[PDB]
Amino acid sequence: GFLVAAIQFPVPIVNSRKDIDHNIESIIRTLHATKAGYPGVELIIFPEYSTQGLNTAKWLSEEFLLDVPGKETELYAKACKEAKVYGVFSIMERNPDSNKNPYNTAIIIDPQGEIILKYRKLFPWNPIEPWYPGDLGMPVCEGPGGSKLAVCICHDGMIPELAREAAYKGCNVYIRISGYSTQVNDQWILTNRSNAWHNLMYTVSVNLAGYDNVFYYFGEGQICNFDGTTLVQGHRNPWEIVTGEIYPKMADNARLSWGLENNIYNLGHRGYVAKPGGEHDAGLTYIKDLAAGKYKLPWEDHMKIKDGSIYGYPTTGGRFGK
Amino acid sequence: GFLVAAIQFPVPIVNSRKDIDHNIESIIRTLHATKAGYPGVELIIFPEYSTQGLNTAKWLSEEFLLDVPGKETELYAKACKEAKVYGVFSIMERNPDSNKNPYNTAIIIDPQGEIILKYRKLFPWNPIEPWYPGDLGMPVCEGPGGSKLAVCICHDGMIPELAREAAYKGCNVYIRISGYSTQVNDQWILTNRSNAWHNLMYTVSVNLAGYDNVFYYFGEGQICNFDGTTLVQGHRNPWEIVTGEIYPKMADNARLSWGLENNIYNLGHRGYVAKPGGEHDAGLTYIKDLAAGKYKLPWEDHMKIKDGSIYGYPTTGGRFGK
Amino acid sequence: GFLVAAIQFPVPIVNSRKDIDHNIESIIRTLHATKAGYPGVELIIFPEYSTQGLNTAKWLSEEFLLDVPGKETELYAKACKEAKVYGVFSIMERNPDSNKNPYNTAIIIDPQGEIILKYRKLFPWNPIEPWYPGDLGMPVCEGPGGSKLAVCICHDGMIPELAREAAYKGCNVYIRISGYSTQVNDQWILTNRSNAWHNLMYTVSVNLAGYDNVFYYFGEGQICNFDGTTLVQGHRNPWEIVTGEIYPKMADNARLSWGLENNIYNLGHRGYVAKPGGEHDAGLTYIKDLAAGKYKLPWEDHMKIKDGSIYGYPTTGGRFGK
Amino acid sequence: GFLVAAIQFPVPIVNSRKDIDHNIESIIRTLHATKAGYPGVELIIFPEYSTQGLNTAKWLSEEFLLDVPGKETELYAKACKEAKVYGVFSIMERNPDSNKNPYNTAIIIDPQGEIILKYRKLFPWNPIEPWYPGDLGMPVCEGPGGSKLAVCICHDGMIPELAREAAYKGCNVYIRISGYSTQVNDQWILTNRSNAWHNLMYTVSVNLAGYDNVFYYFGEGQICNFDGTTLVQGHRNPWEIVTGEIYPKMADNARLSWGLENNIYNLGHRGYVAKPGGEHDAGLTYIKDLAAGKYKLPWEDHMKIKDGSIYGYPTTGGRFGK
Amino acid sequence: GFLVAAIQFPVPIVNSRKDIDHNIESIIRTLHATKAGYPGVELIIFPEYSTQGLNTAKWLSEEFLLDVPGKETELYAKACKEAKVYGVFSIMERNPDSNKNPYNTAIIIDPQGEIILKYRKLFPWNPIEPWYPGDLGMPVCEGPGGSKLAVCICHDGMIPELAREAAYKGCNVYIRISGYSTQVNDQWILTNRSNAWHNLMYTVSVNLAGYDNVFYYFGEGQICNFDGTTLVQGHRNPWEIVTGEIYPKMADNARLSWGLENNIYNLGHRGYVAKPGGEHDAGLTYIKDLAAGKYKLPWEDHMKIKDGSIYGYPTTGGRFGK
Amino acid sequence: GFLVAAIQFPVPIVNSRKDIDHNIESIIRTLHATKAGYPGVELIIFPEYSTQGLNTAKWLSEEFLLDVPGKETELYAKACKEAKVYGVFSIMERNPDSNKNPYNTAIIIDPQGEIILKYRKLFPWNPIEPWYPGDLGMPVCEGPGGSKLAVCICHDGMIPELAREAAYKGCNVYIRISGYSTQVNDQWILTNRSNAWHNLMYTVSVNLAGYDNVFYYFGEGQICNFDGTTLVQGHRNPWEIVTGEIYPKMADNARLSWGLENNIYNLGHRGYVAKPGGEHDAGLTYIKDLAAGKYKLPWEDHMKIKDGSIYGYPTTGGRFGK
Repeated sequence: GFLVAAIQFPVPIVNSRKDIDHNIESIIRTLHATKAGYPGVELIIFPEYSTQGLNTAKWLSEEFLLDVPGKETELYAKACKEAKVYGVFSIMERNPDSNKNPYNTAIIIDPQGEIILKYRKLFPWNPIEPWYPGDLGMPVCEGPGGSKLAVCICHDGMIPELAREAAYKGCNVYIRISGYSTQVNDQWILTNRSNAWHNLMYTVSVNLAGYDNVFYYFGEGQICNFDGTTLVQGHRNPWEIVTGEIYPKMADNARLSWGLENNIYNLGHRGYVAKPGGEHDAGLTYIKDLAAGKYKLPWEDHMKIKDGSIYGYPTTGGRFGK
Repeated sequence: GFLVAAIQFPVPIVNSRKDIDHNIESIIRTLHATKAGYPGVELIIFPEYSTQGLNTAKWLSEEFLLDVPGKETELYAKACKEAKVYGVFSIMERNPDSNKNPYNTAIIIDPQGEIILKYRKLFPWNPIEPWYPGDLGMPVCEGPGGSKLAVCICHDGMIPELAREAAYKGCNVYIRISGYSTQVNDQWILTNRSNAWHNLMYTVSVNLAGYDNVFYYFGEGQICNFDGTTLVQGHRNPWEIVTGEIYPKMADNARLSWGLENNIYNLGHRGYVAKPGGEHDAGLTYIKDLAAGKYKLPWEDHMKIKDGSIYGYPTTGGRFGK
Repeated sequence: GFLVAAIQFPVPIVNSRKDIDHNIESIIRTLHATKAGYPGVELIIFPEYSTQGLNTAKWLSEEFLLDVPGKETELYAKACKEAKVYGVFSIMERNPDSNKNPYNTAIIIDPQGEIILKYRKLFPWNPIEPWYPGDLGMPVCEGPGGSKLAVCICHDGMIPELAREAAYKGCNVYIRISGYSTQVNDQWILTNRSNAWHNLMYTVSVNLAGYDNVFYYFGEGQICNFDGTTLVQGHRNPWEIVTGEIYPKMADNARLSWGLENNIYNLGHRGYVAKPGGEHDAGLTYIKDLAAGKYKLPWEDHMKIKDGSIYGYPTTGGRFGK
Repeated sequence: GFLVAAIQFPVPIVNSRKDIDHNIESIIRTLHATKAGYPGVELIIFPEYSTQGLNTAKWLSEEFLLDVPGKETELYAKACKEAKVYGVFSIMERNPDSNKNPYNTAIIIDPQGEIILKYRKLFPWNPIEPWYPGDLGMPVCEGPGGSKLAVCICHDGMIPELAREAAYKGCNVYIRISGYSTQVNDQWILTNRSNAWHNLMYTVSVNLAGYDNVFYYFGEGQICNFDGTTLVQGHRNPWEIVTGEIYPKMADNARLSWGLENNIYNLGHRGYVAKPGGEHDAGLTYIKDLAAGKYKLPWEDHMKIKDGSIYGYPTTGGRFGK
Repeated sequence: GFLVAAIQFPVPIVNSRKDIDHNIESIIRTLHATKAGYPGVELIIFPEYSTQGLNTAKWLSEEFLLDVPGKETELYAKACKEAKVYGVFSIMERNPDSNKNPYNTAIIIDPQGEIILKYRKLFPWNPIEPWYPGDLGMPVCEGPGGSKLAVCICHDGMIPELAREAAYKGCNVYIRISGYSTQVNDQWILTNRSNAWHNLMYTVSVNLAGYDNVFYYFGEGQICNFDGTTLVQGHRNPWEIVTGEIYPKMADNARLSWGLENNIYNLGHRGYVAKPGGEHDAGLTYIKDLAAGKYKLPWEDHMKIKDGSIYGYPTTGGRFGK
Repeated sequence: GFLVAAIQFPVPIVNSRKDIDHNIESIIRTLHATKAGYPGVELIIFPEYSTQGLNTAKWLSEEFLLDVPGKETELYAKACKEAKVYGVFSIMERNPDSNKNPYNTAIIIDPQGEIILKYRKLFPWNPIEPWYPGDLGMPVCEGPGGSKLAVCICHDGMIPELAREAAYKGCNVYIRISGYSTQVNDQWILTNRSNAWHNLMYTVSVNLAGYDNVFYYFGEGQICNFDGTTLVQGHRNPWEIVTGEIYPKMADNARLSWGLENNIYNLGHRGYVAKPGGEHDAGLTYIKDLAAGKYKLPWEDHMKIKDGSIYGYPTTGGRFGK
């Protein structure tokens, strides 16, 4: 067993690097205050956009971008080391390739102050977000109490194949950090439950409290059990700390022991009672197409939104918003 | 739009071919009565095991197995032609390959009395079910009111990749016929919603009212909108007819028009705003593994249930239970 | 199976025998209209006080009391014969013993116009009700679709021993007719479920819509399955007809077949696995006391309400309120 | 007022006396940890099977049986004395009659380390359980804050006459300890509420978290008020401590003061407004039959499950499973 | 009593007067179909924008504006006369004053084809709506079954003073027709209840199913009783007809008879028990200010949105958008 | 941000001044215990009737009446000063005009022990309450964390114009203290939400636990956000302390920044997009009538309850109950 905390962090309007700097210190203070309030906490999770805020007019500028690792990550690392916790942070990351747009990035730091996981948003929330598609796949790392942690970012949680990928690489606690999941709220709660059940793992998810100096009741905190049951649903309050005990080994034992419920095994081993080992070929043309890089929906040639021109982005490519 | 009916059919105990012919006449009587009571109905759906019941001591015997097509499906065809409806039926199907166990099969018959869809359960419920894993993939047919119909069977609905496959082939109304989906009731309801939302399609799902001559309140009927909202949830009553109006073209239009919510498009075109067309490589190791027939969970080594031995089934392959 | 209807009947203020005859014609009109609107209905149930209302200043007067049988029940009999339904009616009944207060009585009339069940409220609602405690025990009759019907009246439904008694005599559909079961609404719903589950029988229950010429949204209609699940809960509307299909034989089969859930059997055959037949002595001092007419709670000494003095009723016995 | 705690205790697989020994120490540690966490707690309740676990292959063997009192109870007593709490424990008890099967037993120990209540399961959960029917009736004892405590075991809570018996002997806080009440879950919650309302007493109930080294989310904790309202419903978590304040004197005052709600008085005093003292004869043939030891259901001669042969028990009698 | 129907009307995209005439014929077809399907219906209610849709680029153009009365309302009148129902329709109305923007208007037509009520939206939804604030106050008319009907439009229903005004003029059934009341869904449901309870009247309210050729599940239909209880809440389906029986005289009787609950009376007769007649001066500075045309919030000075500039509208007055 | 606490205070039967004295000390002890338990609490709220109880036979007597300020208020002031909190208290206040009935009064004391707000119930709960209508309007004061506080008493919360008045004078946290709001329970919860939403302010409300030495589960505690969402709903328990963090400046910023949601501004500025400044005349005859002191409902001449004669009060006027 271990105690997790998801922070419904309220981010003020961010207009400069100095605002970002104060925000980092706010996150750090919140981290220590949480560990003081909950002395047994081992994993503390901050929402998407909680470092740099949501200034859609400035968020592509060099002033608003960070390196991972960088001086800001080292401050987060120091705080994790002092508090002796795992921490999850959201950073809009300057692309090491200056000819590409920045990434939407998540890091897990351990109680030693080492970054043990770095994840780039694989499915940017299009057509609104300008972030370059992640190139680091879906990584998994060792966490507290026998957990194998993985993080996705917000809209990523809408993709069941991504939750499957985390599980397939060993994840038993799947973290989702979100920036604004309100107005897609039912579906966020829905997929947090389905991501858990489909894969026999816990899910721990958080949404940012707010970003606009006015309304800070958009926050969410949800912990789902490996059967898909919501164990904890937070109230929406600014600064709300949503907590619960997680037993990663119980998820592992379900995966080891269960028959009827073992859907993650059944996927690659269809009908193993009648056919020893199961049928290893799933069915399933989309799987073969996507592996080959030729996923194509039958209605693609009549679709309306296929680039960011509806929000004022170039449809050409390359770097922009400097 | 078209009106759909899902029948919470109660099957008695089945001890003979006499009892199976009785079920067939009962289903046909129910079909006509539903059309009489709901003149606008275009699609009538019967649950898994509604033809042959759930006699686990007899269900692999020749007496308990039918051909698809055969004289029995011809009777169902006659009824659909007479009622001028589409009908969905469950048949445990004799495998033409005598070295292999029977299939668990679903058919859709059109208002002309033609079988327009034949599907063999891809994911038998293991370790309890002895059905051979299906070999007809996930087919889609033309249905009423602009629908593209596909059917899965019970446990199939737990596999999110299979709902994706149906969608990828055009499905906008995904039918799940179920036989004993109680005791996993919460997870059944959950995935009926997630299957809909993930893929921007309707789901229409039904469970058998009962099978044991005693308890007939296991029935379910659930219709979900393409946003994942449950539109209709039936009461649990034997013989309950759960109906609802479906608008397949509205699902089509969502798929054509939506940007932020268009997860099915995003899967194969990740981050198309900064990279034109998006990245066609999703991630994503399990997809590539499964496509190649080499999906392997890291913990398969220590798993307890990988054959039907717990239920007394032989573990070496071939035809059994005759 | 048979279809049942419970009528959320609204009674006006009753100030005369003229008003009572008006209620009688209104109930009869409602009975015919229900049969017209629901051609399959076999059992129609009216609430407590639906014949004579709730005029606490007149309800013990000769003008406000009827004989059972009498010309009024003969009119109800005529209606049931004409409609070919079973009907349940409430009558405040003149006590043939002139030294005793009237009874609060319910009858069931069959489709032949015969009174096949007569029940006098065993547990008048005290201290407010002046009705003489019933002396006809808890009778059971033959009803439609294989049912064994029994009726209790309102406050009667709070006594779990009485639901047991009905069951012990064969009842598989237990009817509760109620007159002002608001303000105890939660406990009414609760016991309708527990009465069903405890005894493996259906419960069908109705409350009067209102009685005071102003507020007619006190009505309830609730049908519970033999497992205690509420199958139907009506909206609160005056004149609302709450209907549902009942399957009395399914309750019979549960009682015949069930082991773990068969609490009604267990009561008189405790632990039959280690002791054949079980122990026939349940425990159990109150049972023996009550059987002997000597049930006495340890705190009776200090109880505040043991007569009708709070309501102005005489405390010495005999006929009053004439 | 006093604070109660119900422990959703997780029991590991038990294969030997040494496993039982470690389990006892686990319970003891949990007891002290609870009192440390909740300094005001006065009553701490452990679930059914929490001492010896659930090893249905070994639970009738001498190695798996204890005496009450015995060295194991004295360890529980010592812990209660040190912590200064009342504690409730579950013990499968070797029958002092070697020709009879063991009992399913519950004890209450006071803050002095004295066993002040010993209860043997009156209604073993047949046909699965081998325990001999209890012979100690339904005892009641003095507890904290003016409570009169009684305990039933699991399936016992399904019998309303047993809750009535506790109340009749003075109980105002009725404790139910359960081993696996999941899958009869709705009905457990239902009867915890009805047992309370019927008798104007609090109910405090707990279910074992799990028993199989895999799944530990079967736990329940429920506190009902004397009006039947659920005051506290725990989340299901291993090790969850469900707490609430109980005011036993408030239950007593309701019993002393109430009229309309006083169903427990009405049972033995039907219609006391019309008939001074009420009618002392309830109605009620089953009551007379059960007092005489001749409770007989009309359908008994056609029942299917009347001995433990469906699970592999002798139908002869005597001691077995050594 | 009378039966009411609220239509969850789906409007396509409207790009022309051709499309508006199409909506008109669609509404008329719907009106007849509703009467055919619900023979007892006396009042049929269509949502805001159901005639002309929600084309914010064209909605102020002459092509998109109608006269009230005009040839279009005459067609609606013909339909109501033919169907013998009362109908409620939404019309964006050309302002006869050419220096002023059009009104957002609702009419009620009686079964004789007469316009018996004309209302211009008093509270346009600002800053998004350009409609001139209504100048016909809050009128009330005679409706079916003893009703006094009044209609407000969408955002109007957020103003509790306006529901009071309708009531003060006699209204006992308050109709709210709405066009895009999603995203404020919780507050819409809430105020429909509070408008009813505050004033002891029924509320009947409807929202448009959709307007954008894609999503038509925004529809709502809600009927609240005069105590504030929701009697009927429709499912969200395009074309859904939400019906319910209304009893206007029961609301009248509450207003006549009730004491404690009679808040509408209390407002103008505060504390009439110690001061005969009550105090006629309510308090109460805003009432006096608003009456005098000088309502001013203390923070108006620092408010951000006090004109339509955020939406591109001119801020200086006069007719625009032609 | 600041933490509020509402106390579900249980008041015993009060028969003398000495009982009142002990009750005051009980309130004081509760105040200190709350601040000790919740060290960050800044505002502590006691329910209506919590000082003098509810003795309807004695509550108009001089012995049962207090002065405000007086020696009893000074004891409350001392406690607030020592604990360094704002406190809200209920006092039945002797009228300084001996020819008038006493007031139902509420006070707010600050952490300096100064009474900073005094409010007399404007709308006594007629026809039951004898209190003289309040003459101090609806005052507002400065509270903790940038709040502007106002209090209403119980039935006052049923009047939306009163909540509007508080807001209009700057209130951003509207407190409602209630004596017995049960049986008007739904409507209390309803209006706590609507009072919040209508005015974009928080509401914090509490009901007295009980008053009769028997039942103390009538308590309520509810905190609503400025969007009308219930943030905290207490369980009903005697002595329950319902707490939550309030961010008064967030309410202020919503009022400053919002457009579509800004109903409080729209009331006095109807249609400001089309007409610069909005239309300042609301509509609205009742407003003009009430400002002029001639509020008159159309049905007033046929109303039944217009004085306290139904409960035994003089209909003449003046002082009574001495």
